[PDB]
Amino acid sequence: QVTLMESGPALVKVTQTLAVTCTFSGFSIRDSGKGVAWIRQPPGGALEWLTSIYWDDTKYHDTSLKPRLTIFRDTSQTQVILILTNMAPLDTATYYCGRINNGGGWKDHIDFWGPGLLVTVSSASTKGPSVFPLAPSSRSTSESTAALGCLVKDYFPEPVTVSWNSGSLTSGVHTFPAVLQSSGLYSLSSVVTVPSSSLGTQTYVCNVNHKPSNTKVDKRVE
Amino acid sequence: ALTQPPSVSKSLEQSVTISCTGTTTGNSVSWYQCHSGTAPRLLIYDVNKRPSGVSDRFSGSKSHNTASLTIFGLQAEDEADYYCGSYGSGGSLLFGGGTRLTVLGQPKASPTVTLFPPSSEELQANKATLVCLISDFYPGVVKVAWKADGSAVNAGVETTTPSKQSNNKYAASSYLSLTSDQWKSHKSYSCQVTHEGSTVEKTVAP
Amino acid sequence: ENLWVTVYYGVPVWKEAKTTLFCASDAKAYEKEVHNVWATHACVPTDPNPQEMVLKNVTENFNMWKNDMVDQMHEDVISLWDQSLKPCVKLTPLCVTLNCTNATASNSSIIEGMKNCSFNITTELRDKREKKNALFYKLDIVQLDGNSSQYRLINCNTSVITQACPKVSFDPIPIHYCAPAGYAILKCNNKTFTGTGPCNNVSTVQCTHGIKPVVSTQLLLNGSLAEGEIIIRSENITNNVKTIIVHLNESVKIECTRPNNKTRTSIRIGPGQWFYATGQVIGDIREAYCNINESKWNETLQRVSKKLKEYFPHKNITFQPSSGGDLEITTHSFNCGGEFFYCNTSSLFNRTYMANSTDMANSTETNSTRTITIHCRIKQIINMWQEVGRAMYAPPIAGNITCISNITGLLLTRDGGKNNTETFRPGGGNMKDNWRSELYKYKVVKIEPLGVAPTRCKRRV
Amino acid sequence: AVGIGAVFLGFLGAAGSTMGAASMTLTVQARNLQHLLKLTVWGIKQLQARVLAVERYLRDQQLLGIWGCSGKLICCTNVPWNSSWSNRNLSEIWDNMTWLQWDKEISNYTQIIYGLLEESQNQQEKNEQDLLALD
Ligand SMILES: *[C@@H]1O[C@H](CO)[C@@H](O[C@@H]2O[C@H](CO)[C@@H](O[C@@H]3O[C@H](CO)[C@@H](O[C@@H]4O[C@H](CO)[C@@H](O)[C@H](O)[C@H]4NC(C)=O)[C@H](O[C@H]4O[C@H](CO[C@H]5O[C@H](CO)[C@@H](O)[C@H](O)[C@@H]5O)[C@@H](O)[C@H](O)[C@@H]4O)[C@@H]3O)[C@H](O)[C@H]2NC(C)=O)[C@H](O)[C@H]1NC(C)=O
Ligand SMILES: *[C@@H]1O[C@H](CO)[C@@H](O[C@@H]2O[C@H](CO)[C@@H](O[C@@H]3O[C@H](CO[C@H]4O[C@H](CO)[C@@H](O)[C@H](O)[C@@H]4O)[C@@H](O)[C@H](O[C@H]4O[C@H](CO)[C@@H](O)[C@H](O)[C@@H]4O)[C@@H]3O)[C@H](O)[C@H]2NC(C)=O)[C@H](O)[C@H]1NC(C)=O
Ligand SMILES: *[C@@H]1O[C@H](CO)[C@@H](O[C@@H]2O[C@H](CO)[C@@H](O[C@@H]3O[C@H](CO[C@H]4O[C@H](CO)[C@@H](O)[C@H](O)[C@@H]4O)[C@@H](O)[C@H](O[C@H]4O[C@H](CO)[C@@H](O)[C@H](O)[C@@H]4O)[C@@H]3O)[C@H](O)[C@H]2NC(C)=O)[C@H](O)[C@H]1NC(C)=O
Ligand SMILES: *[C@@H]1O[C@H](CO)[C@@H](O[C@@H]2O[C@H](CO)[C@@H](O[C@@H]3O[C@H](CO)[C@@H](O[C@@H]4O[C@H](CO)[C@@H](O)[C@H](O)[C@H]4NC(C)=O)[C@H](O)[C@@H]3O)[C@H](O)[C@H]2NC(C)=O)[C@H](O)[C@H]1NC(C)=O
Ligand SMILES: *[C@@H]1O[C@H](CO)[C@@H](O[C@@H]2O[C@H](CO)[C@@H](O[C@@H]3O[C@H](CO)[C@@H](O)[C@H](O)[C@@H]3O)[C@H](O)[C@H]2NC(C)=O)[C@H](O)[C@H]1NC(C)=O
Ligand SMILES: *[C@@H]1O[C@H](CO)[C@@H](O[C@@H]2O[C@H](CO)[C@@H](O[C@@H]3O[C@H](CO)[C@@H](O)[C@H](O)[C@@H]3O)[C@H](O)[C@H]2NC(C)=O)[C@H](O)[C@H]1NC(C)=O
Ligand SMILES: *[C@@H]1O[C@H](CO)[C@@H](O[C@@H]2O[C@H](CO)[C@@H](O)[C@H](O)[C@H]2NC(C)=O)[C@H](O)[C@H]1NC(C)=O
Ligand SMILES: *[C@@H]1O[C@H](CO)[C@@H](O)[C@H](O)[C@H]1NC(C)=O
Repeated sequence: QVTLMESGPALVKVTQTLAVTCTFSGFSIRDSGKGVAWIRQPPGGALEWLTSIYWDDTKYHDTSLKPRLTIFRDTSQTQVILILTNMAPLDTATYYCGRINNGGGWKDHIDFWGPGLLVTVSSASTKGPSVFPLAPSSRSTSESTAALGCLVKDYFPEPVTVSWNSGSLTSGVHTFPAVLQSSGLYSLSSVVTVPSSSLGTQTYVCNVNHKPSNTKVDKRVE
Repeated sequence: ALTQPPSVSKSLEQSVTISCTGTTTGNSVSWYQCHSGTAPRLLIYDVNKRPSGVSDRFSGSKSHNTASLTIFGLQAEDEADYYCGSYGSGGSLLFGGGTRLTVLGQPKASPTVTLFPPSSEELQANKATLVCLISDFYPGVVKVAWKADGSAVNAGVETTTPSKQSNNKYAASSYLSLTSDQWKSHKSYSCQVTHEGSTVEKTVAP
Repeated sequence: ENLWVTVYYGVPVWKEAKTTLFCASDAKAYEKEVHNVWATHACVPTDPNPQEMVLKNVTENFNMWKNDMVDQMHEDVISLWDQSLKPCVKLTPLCVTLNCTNATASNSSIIEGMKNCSFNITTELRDKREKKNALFYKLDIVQLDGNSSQYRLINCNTSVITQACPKVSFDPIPIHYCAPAGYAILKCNNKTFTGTGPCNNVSTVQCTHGIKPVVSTQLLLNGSLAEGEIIIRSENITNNVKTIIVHLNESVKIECTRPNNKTRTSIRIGPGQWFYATGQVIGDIREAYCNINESKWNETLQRVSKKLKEYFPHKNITFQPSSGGDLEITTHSFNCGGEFFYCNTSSLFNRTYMANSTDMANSTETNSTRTITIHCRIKQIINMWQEVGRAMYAPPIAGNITCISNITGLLLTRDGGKNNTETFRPGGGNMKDNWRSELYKYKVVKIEPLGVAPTRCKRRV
Repeated sequence: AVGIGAVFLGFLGAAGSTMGAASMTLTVQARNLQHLLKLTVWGIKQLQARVLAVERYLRDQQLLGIWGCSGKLICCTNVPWNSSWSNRNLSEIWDNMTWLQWDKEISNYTQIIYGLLEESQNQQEKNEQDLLALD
């Protein structure tokens, strides 16, 4: 096995409207308090449940937000969905859907949670990435003691991610959380372990991908 | 929301006790945790019931209103934020503010550090960036300093607060930025961590 | 040769089962003198008759930690406090200030911070409100405003602000639980009174004899005496520090009360509410001054080291005073129905014990008669029930009171138990574990009046 | 203890509509088996009914004993369905009528059928002496 996914837009504009979708293994089983939910967390904040739906379209709603939200599906299309009001940028968050399994009608299970969505809000639109290899001009190490990678810059918003020869050379990795580039953009670093003296007998590749532009690009580290 | 304490700190050998409070009914509170930047993880269910096949050190337990969570043998990796979750009126599912955990007596570890020079596609645009990477340290403390000759940090002070790795060690990065002529006219190209006051330095050269 | 099925009814069999049970109780401790009172409510008068038949040749499994009755009567009973949640007085739902330096009464008392005080920043800031005044001791002087503080009414900051006024009763009546029909209660007995695993002289009843409430942090009291020596109980006694309990031969006394007098000046406050503003300084010179017949304590520890030698071989062994935290963790606890109080188990209980071929060094003292005296604290503003957001400023009572007690057992924990001088402290445990006392005698079963077996008899067709 | 099927015994609710499925599954349709001082009165009055319902149930058990069907759930005896009873026919009852309809048909003959059972049972006892009266 069981896994969940959610997906939607990578950015929303200031006072526009979000919409999102959620699909899964575990397909529409009518099990032990079985349902699905939507949850969000403010930037670095606590968790917040929004809403959920069960083994028939019995469905339930937050008191404080109510008109701000609405929930349904086309059962045949096998996505759970969520639809919302127009947006104040504070509604930016880590958002997730999740699976429910509450017993005979009590006792909590949210027994699976999806990889989530980077729901992000600004008055501005998307901007695409610039990528740079980082290997230095002068060198002194020997053997597999070294590590190298690529910078990413000038994009907005996140996510961007990196892989090492389509996963095939993944070892001794470091990855750093991205930082706001002070013009109102973002920047990222990720690194992989390498032989200090044997670059070019094999090639080490930054496989960079950026969802908002859907830009995917491969560059040599050496 | 469900009220709980903000933060908990204890020795690495010690079986820590955590609690959160059910505002109503309470006797079905599940537990979950939040190691940061990532999807959360399931803990105890029903009441006291052990989740199937996840790490066995997290301790099934009960209370009537002060719903309670614990660890058996505490370990360094357990530094994370911990949450209560509840049924409530008509499917009003309720949730806590979190509680952070710190695992004292843990050694710490001195920074692993790396520095990289600016790139040709910056030099074509009169730009330059030095990329400083700070990693493998403990506790989650950092400050950072630079020596682009005698000059202060320029064109992006852009530096992370402390962040956790895959292991219970911590990391950050910094991006001192210049014009290409500032890069060519300077000659010292150096970054220094000052983590817990410890002097740790990297430098680049043509 | 072959076999076939047959069935029998009245077969002697039962199985262990979670259930509710219903309660017998004292026939006169409540009466028409106490209309609508919670002790008068629900469960029935007393049964004199509990018979038995013997389990000749026959034995059964027990586990006091596993048994559900702890929850059965942790539920029901605490609803006395739910019935006791009287509203806040009109003057004080908000965090009011109070002004004093010496007392508003004729003197501040002979012992500690009893510096009685008027409300001042008090809703309307008006004589009808600010004329009203409270008894002081300790938590009542907590800081509000700046230096030269107008002191904090601390009771405002928690989810329930209330008082259980003196009309409410807290008498520890003996309940006598009986199981529903077709259920039965089984009673374990042997000199090996361990209370988990197999039991030999197991016995049958329609109902238990009387067992009584208790409300202690560290020393259990005023109830079920042991069978003829001392014994220790634990879930898994091999454990490092998980809670331990000790049960006593001979009820050693606690010899004290805190008879400091304040007069019956209650007030029909505000919009026709009630409050207990007890004042004046007649009988003000008095303190808890607590005492114990030392030898009758000493005997327990000096035997107990031998008992512990069976569980932890040859090592030097130790008690230390109770663990830190709030005064409550720092102390043994009581209220007479008159004042809330907390004695210093965090000064007492400090003894080491030698355990080689020993003939020495196991006690406070030896060969003096003499007895001892001990000192103890009061807390007049209370988180009145642990593990809930409820708090009360306590209503006082005049003069000396008919109170004192004697001790049935210790609540205990093995703090520091990874090195020689093997260490322990008084305290620990759930608030529930008060009610472990005696209940190790029992378990509840459901009867199952039919069963099936093979036979040689082939049925008609 | 347990819920309710119209009554705490007899357990109407699996009405089945067609008598066919209902009869062909009749086994499972039971084989599945002042503060508070006025709680005296609010125990007394339903207690009376509860007891008198068991007494009703015992009236039924008495009739079942009288027909020689003690503890049975489906039962039969000697008596024929001798032609003049409505001719609705086996293959034309259960599949096209309901228990409530069947009563609304059959209500006339009730005491007569009961008497025919009584007589037949009482004869069936002594009829065995046609073989066993050896002394
Ligand atoms: C013959 O005539 C009968 C009527 O006399 C018909 O029966 C009726 O059938 C309908 C469904 O077909 C049923 O509908 C009711 O609709 C309500 C309004 O939609 C619904 O109320 C909910 O209200 C909240 C308000 O905030 C909303 O958030 C909900 O979205 C809203 N709708 C729904 C669908 O939830 C009624 O809800 C029923 O179910 C809940 C269940 O909740 C409990 O179980 C959960 C299990 O996981 C547990 O988690 C929860 O904690 C709860 O314990 C109950 O709480 C409600 O009491 C209620 O039972 C409901 O859907 C009517 O109620 C039916 N009436 C009767 C008397 O049963 C019949 O179909 C007709 N047949 C024919 C052939 O004509
Ligand atoms: C809890 O409450 C009980 C009851 O109030 C207290 O008293 C118990 O009382 C009995 C009866 O007196 C005690 O048993 C007696 O012990 C004496 C000492 O035994 C040691 O020394 C002898 C030599 O004198 C050794 O042989 C023996 O191995 C021991 O090392 C004995 O002198 C007594 O002997 C008498 O009884 C026997 C047996 O029937 C007769 O044949 C003899 O003729 C003689 O008359 C007797 O055995 C008992 O020790 C007390 N119990 C305990 C456990 O102390 C408790 O003291 C009190 N406290 C505790 C901790 O239980
Ligand atoms: C352990 O067990 C002992 C012994 O039973 C208990 O102490 C006894 O408690 C009863 C019940 O209160 C006392 O009997 C009656 O007390 C009334 C006074 O009530 C005050 O005291 C109680 C605490 O005991 C407070 O909660 C309450 O708020 C009051 O402040 C008296 O009015 C009664 O008077 C009658 O008896 C006296 C003689 O005793 C006569 O002079 C009178 O004319 C009248 O007939 C009565 O006294 C009893 O006195 C207490 N005895 C002792 C030795 O203290 C403990 O409470 C119990 N619990 C614990 C934890 O130890
Ligand atoms: C710790 O507190 C407990 C509970 O209050 C004390 O428990 C027991 O208290 C009694 C009375 O103080 C002690 O004395 C014996 O009591 C019995 C029962 O009253 C007496 O037996 C006979 O009882 C009837 C009815 O009461 C009476 O009519 C008879 O006259 C009377 N006597 C006879 C010969 O028939 C008996 O004589 C004693 O007076 C108990 O000893 C005590 N229980 C135990 C097991 O010791 C306990 O005393 C107290 N301990 C301390 C140190 O404070
Ligand atoms: C603390 O408790 C001890 C032990 O009970 C008290 O000391 C001694 O107690 C015994 C009884 O246990 C007394 O014995 C009796 O003595 C009289 C003669 O006085 C005799 O007729 C009886 O047959 C019986 O033997 C003993 O006298 C007593 N000794 C002393 C010196 O007190 C002690 O008094 C208690 N102290 C307090 C303040 O509680
Ligand atoms: C026994 O069955 C009958 C019929 O189902 C029940 O009703 C009674 O039936 C008779 C005969 O039909 C009625 O008498 C007369 O019948 C003719 C022809 O149908 C009609 O033209 C007359 O107007 C008259 O109805 C009789 O009136 C009717 N009774 C009632 C109250 O309507 C009878 O009740 C059943 N008895 C039992 C004990 O089951
Ligand atoms: C008398 O009571 C006080 C509380 O009023 C005890 O307070 C603390 O208790 C712990 C456990 O014993 C100690 O670690 C602390 O050092 C104590 N603090 C203070 C300020 O005393 C106290 O222990 C008791 N008195 C003595 C002499 O032990
Ligand atoms: C059965 O026989 C009797 C006479 O013995 C007759 O009156 C009746 O109509 C017949 N049929 C039924 C079904 O009773």
